[PDB]
Amino acid sequence: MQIFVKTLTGKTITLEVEPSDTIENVKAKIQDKEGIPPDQQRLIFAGKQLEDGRTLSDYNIQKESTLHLVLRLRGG
Amino acid sequence: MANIAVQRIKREFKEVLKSEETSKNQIKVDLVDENFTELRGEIAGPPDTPYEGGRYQLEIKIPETYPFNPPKVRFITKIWHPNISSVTGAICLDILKDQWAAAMTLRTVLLSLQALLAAAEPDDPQDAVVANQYKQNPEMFKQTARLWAHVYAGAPVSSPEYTKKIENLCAMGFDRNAVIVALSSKSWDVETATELLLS
Repeated sequence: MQIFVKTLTGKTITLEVEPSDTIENVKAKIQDKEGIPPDQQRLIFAGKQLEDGRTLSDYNIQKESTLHLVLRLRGG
Repeated sequence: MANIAVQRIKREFKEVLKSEETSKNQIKVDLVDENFTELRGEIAGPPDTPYEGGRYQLEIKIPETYPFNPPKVRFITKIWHPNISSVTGAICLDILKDQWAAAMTLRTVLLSLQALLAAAEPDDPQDAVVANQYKQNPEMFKQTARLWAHVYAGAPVSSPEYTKKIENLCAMGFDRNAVIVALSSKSWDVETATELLLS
């Protein structure tokens, strides 16, 4: 599957994914092509933050879907 | 209602219909029910203010005790102003609280509301976030207010820089009004607005 993720300054990236894939694992694909630790990633689709452990199928994420990535903004 | 209240209302209603103000298309009041308990008012945003070109609908409720108590007024049309709630439309104005006088009328209340739009009092705020922006960043306040006036009150003018941040967020699937609220609250900071949308 082909999908896009758009980051903060707008860069658009692409991943090849499986509908069955979990959110944890999409984030892994993210860490590698992009380097961000999953601990710092928040994935957004359809106005909802995606919990890890559900699937792309669970969120109705289809081919050519864009997902939004917003990093977890430190804080303490 | 009591005869005193009924006569005052009818009389006040005809003061507005026949005023210079309705003819100039700035103040207006209409009936909702046949009892005279609820009225719907409208006011035009004052000239040379960010509210200019806008029209604001008002919910007006006449108490059983009129005229010894003020009418309850709330803005139906959303507005970005220090003395009005950006969420509920609630008003902070003295004549609607402890400075009501029996001699005041529907026309005077509407005119007074128009005057408040032109002259805010941020140190007696209704909406703290708006009041802060007003004091801290006046141009940001002007633009934000004009944006809300455009989005909700039909005011003509537009801000392209704010509009595109609105679409970028709405792109994520976020509700549009929620987005406008978030961006306005956060001073147009996309990251901070986003955090709010996620929370």
